[PDB]
Amino acid sequence: NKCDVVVVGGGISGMAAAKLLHDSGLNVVVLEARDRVGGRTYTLRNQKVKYVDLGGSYVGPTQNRILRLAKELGLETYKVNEVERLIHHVKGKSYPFRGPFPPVWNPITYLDHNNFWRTMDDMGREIPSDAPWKAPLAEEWDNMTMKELLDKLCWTESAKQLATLFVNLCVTAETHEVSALWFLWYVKQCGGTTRIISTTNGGQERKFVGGSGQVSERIMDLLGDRVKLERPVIYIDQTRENVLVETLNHEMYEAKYVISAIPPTLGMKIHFNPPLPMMRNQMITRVPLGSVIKCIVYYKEPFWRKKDYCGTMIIDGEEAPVAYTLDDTKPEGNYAAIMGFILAHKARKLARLTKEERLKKLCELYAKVLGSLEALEPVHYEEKNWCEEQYSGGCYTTYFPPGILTQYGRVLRQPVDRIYFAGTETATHWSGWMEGAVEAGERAAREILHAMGKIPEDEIWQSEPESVDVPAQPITTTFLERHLPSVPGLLRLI
Amino acid sequence: NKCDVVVVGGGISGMAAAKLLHDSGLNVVVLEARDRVGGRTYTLRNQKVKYVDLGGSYVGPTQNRILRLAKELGLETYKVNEVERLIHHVKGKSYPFRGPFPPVWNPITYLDHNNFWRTMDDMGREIPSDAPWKAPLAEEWDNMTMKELLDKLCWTESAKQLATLFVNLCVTAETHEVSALWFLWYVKQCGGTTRIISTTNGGQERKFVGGSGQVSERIMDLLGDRVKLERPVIYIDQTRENVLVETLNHEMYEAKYVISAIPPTLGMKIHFNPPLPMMRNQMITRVPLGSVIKCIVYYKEPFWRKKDYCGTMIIDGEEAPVAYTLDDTKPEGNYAAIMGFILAHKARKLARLTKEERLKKLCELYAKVLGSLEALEPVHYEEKNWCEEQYSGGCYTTYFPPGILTQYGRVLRQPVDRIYFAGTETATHWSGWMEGAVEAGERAAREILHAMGKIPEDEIWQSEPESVDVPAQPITTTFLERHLPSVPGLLRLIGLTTI
Ligand SMILES: *[C]C1=C([C])[C]=C2C(=[C]1)N([C][C]([O])[C]([O])[C]([O])[C]OP([O])(=O)OP([O])(=O)O[C][C]1O[C](N3[C]=NC4=C3N=[C]N=C4[N])[C]([O])[C]1[O])C1=NC(=O)[N]C(=O)C1=N2C#C[C][N][C]1[C][C]C2=C1[C]=[C][C]=[C]2
Ligand SMILES: *[C]C1=C([C])[C]=C2C(=[C]1)N([C][C]([O])[C]([O])[C]([O])[C]OP([O])(=O)OP([O])(=O)O[C][C]1O[C](N3[C]=NC4=C3N=[C]N=C4[N])[C]([O])[C]1[O])C1=NC(=O)[N]C(=O)C1=N2C#C[C][N][C]1[C][C]C2=C1[C]=[C][C]=[C]2
Repeated sequence: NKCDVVVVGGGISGMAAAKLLHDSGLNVVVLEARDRVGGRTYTLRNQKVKYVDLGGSYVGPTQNRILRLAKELGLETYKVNEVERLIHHVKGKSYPFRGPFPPVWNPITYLDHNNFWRTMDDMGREIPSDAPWKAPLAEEWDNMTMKELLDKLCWTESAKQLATLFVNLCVTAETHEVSALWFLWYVKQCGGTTRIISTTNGGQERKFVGGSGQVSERIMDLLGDRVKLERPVIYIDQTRENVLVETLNHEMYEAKYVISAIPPTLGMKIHFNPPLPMMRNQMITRVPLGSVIKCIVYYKEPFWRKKDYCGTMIIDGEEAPVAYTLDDTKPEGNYAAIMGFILAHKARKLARLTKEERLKKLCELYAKVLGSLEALEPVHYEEKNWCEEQYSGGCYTTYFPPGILTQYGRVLRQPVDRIYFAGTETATHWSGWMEGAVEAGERAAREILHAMGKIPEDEIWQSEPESVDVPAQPITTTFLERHLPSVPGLLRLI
Repeated sequence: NKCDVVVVGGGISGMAAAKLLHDSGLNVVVLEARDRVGGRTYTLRNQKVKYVDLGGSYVGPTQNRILRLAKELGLETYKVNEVERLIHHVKGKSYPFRGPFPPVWNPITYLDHNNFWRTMDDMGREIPSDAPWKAPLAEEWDNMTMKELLDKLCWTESAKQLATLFVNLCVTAETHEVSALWFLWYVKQCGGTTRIISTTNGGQERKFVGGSGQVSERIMDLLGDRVKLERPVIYIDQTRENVLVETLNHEMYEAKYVISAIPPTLGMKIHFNPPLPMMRNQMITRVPLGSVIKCIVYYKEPFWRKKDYCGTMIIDGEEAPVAYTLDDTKPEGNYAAIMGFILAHKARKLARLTKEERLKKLCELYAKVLGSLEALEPVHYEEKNWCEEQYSGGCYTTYFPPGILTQYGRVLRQPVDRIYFAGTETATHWSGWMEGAVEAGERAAREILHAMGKIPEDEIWQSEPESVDVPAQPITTTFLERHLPSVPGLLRLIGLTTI
């Protein structure tokens, strides 16, 4: 019933917010729609897999908030396997390599690839993390799709295809679905192209021992009966002295403030009194989430390692259901597995099949790419299609179609009277990730602490000390990477 | 409590559906979120204006369903004033004209304009009204914005600027916001470029005497206590024998079937048990409505008529808050008024101002365009910003961003167990309009009648006889309009003769 703050949503962001407020001495209640916490993180446990992350899983250097929160909760990380060679599968053929980037051998193609990645980061440097709509060319870039940008930038089909895969993999959406400004912001605020795409020294470096779901679970343990499961919020009334929050199961909660810790568009599931301001009213209809199926195929042994393959596959082409895989074997070396993502339109297309049909397609693909008949003998399979989730809307995160970020972006975390906004979408560093969830939840919590006069304004946004366990190596470039001309640059020189 | 069909939403579509089912002998309930019926139609009444449509207003030839329904309810239409000259205001200067389209004199610009409109309709012919995703080049066209298409097609800035205004006016959205496939479908399913843009012989020909809100109001009168106002639906449960529909004000309704007659994205405001299928779950997060403020400035007299201007202004340029106006004077010749739309990004930008500030900007614009100091002397003002409406989401209708229509379009009116889908967005002829609302409401109703075994399958979709009161003249082209080359066409012709 009555409390200081109601947090709507028990994902990592809502839980991080609730924990901070609880630790500060406030009475908090978390209202969670599902029969579980964790939201876009979910760790399944059974005998066949021990545990498996079916949602958010990967963490790495520069994600210091999620690492600090998890450590405090008693969790540990381990390193995703990248000892052996990676594979780039191009036009029906596998090409093993080392380092974060699949090599290019044709000279013109090399220049084009080099320029593409470089230009992505160049453009990102002009985009403020906390205000992408303030980029000098914000409107120009927001009014183009990533498809249009790639069409302009890539003078080779090779570069265009790999860039397309990159977009699909990053934001689980098609290049023609997303704003160029938004996508460039997204990459920049994860620390740039190298940082986001890398396993070693990047966002995919590590996983939590026992699963990422433990973060939300362990905070629920700390908060006790303050977390209310199967309480979907349906109504928020701010017309009176205290805010009134009503749930589907006919309960009423009364609070001084509310944190909305749900995906922006899922604010549509709540009826507001008074109505939301115009800009937020329309914003929450303009911000869909991506489409992905996360699939994990289990094997007797990590057989790929014997062939000097680490399990990472970058797989070109329409026919391939999965464009990207990582080794998902346990740190102990058992429960051997390959994790793959079915991305964007392919998640839509292949959802029509049965679980068994998808397994067969994945195994046959992996057999081809790994050049191993062993891939045809799975021992177990788990998958999760996030497109079906009423209380997520998709995964990994919210994307912005052309024109939306500039027109509506400033609304995202603007308070509405006594409602403050958390959720990974509102983060300024690793938005879209578990790291962003923690940043946004803790910032939203501190906005309320400031509103209550408990902390000064300059304490709302707080820096995070670097993890001692997961140190970040700086991202470097070579002289030639910096100064080699683009394809049109070479042509102008000629 | 218990009934045959619950209709969610008391706009024209829900009301049309409810009426058909009621007339067929079924027990229906309409659950309406607002304290009024009509939804995206709203007729304000006060002593200063008598009545004024602040939402949907215009009807015209080929919109036979809304005309038939309104006539049955005892309503009449009158013709929007188009007696005197129209104005095209370009680069700070007004150019009076007659006909649906502003004349273009420059031979190159003329070829470009002619080719643009022609190509829009050409492409439209490849798009099935009931299945736009089945167009031969559906994916190619859906993966481009209208901005990209205009950039490719228009070899002159003049054509590009007018085409841009056209898109903004049609779908209250920016060219870069919307799919080319979807926009081409939208225009084609309203009968093409000429039909959609025209006053005489087009969608803007007429208004209802007394306002369009009377359609929903008079159906409510017919249904009596079956319409429940201030009942926002929050929950639909289909796990049991009968469907359970719950409202915000703590009421439960039980039905054999449900019609969802709300804008597609507003389905998000309902919690579903079991969850929606994957495609619909995601579809309803991908389909925003446009942004518009409808503004009506009142004057002592329709002074523009004295200068041989009918009141229609097509106003290009970023500085103009309103890009399009029509005379909104009553058929009696009193309550003189100009209606203007503030479109797309400008609805967002100018919402920051006060009502008085917007009135001043509109009057100053009109004074310039009409070359008339009288425009600076308004006697009254009404406006409605539809962007602020929780239970509309915007106006006029739902638009599809690039990639969505091909991936999710087939889901739009696909039943979900015992839920059927009405609403103008699901229409196949004049979707986006009051006409489409009627088509979709009656089709959804008949889907349920068929499900109950009351009518055969071939009676689900029903043709409509042409109105005797509002006959449609066919859309015609000239020989030159059909065969004149595009700009690149002319250049290729020059290339070959030079070679
Ligand atoms: C799904 C997913 C997947 C599959 C994957 C992934 C992901 C995901 N990610 C993301 C994450 O997960 C996120 O971000 C997070 O989690 C978020 O959080 P938040 O913010 O908190 O949110 P959520 O969770 O959603 O929560 C919410 C809540 O709420 C609730 N609700 C709703 N509604 C309502 C409610 N309540 C009450 N009432 C109402 N009304 C719900 O239920 C919930 O609970 C991620 N992340 C990270 O970090 N990591 C990872 O890994 C992930 N993932 C992914 C990744 C990928 N990667 C890849 C590989 C290679 C590459 C890439 C990328 C890029 C480059 C390269
Ligand atoms: C807004 C608007 C404006 C401003 C204008 C216009 C319009 C609009 N339009 C459109 C119409 O209005 C529409 O379409 C209709 O109305 C629709 O109907 P429906 O489908 O039925 O829907 P609604 O109304 O929305 O209804 C719904 C209902 O439901 C309810 N809800 C929600 N949610 C819920 C509920 N309930 C319970 N629960 C829940 N949850 C609500 O409340 C409602 O009631 C139009 N149309 C026509 O026809 N006409 C006209 O006029 C119009 N408008 C416009 C126009 C323009 N024009 C222009 C000029 C020149 C040109 C143009 C265009 C193109 C070319 C040229």
